Amino acid sequence: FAEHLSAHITPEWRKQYIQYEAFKDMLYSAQDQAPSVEVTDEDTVKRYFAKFEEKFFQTCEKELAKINTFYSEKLAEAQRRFATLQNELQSSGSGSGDLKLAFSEFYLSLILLQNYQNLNFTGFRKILKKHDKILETSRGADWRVAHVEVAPFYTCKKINQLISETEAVVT
Repeated sequence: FAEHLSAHITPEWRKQYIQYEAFKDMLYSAQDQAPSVEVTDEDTVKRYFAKFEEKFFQTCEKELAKINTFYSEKLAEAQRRFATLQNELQSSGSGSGDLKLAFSEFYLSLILLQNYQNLNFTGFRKILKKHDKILETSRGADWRVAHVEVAPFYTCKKINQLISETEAVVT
């Protein structure tokens, strides 16, 4: 998925996606640098993983907030763009094709935003699955359900509504 994500990210938006590869690095580091109980003790091992989990879920929260923020900003930009294009159509009519092209480009922008939603959800799902495999826990799955699956970027259906509305113009 690291390769897929890189391949399908929208370039101008790169920093706004879940930092999937960085999370993989974090998890591989956690595994590599883990103390052994035989060389240390149970206290030391449990402290190590508790500290790692704190850092991991803080990073998940920061990434989730980033994604919600960017999605919200891009949705607001899309709502304003639709209003502009609709106002042009009602004032001056279809014209000779420039407005059809503008609506086509706007529709593309909506589909890119919908793909941003899906790709970031899949990235969170896959990184929390990898976390749970490596640490032999279900804490990541629970976090997905309790935090990602209720997150505004994921639940929002306003883009869906704009897509439907845009289709009923370009009809």
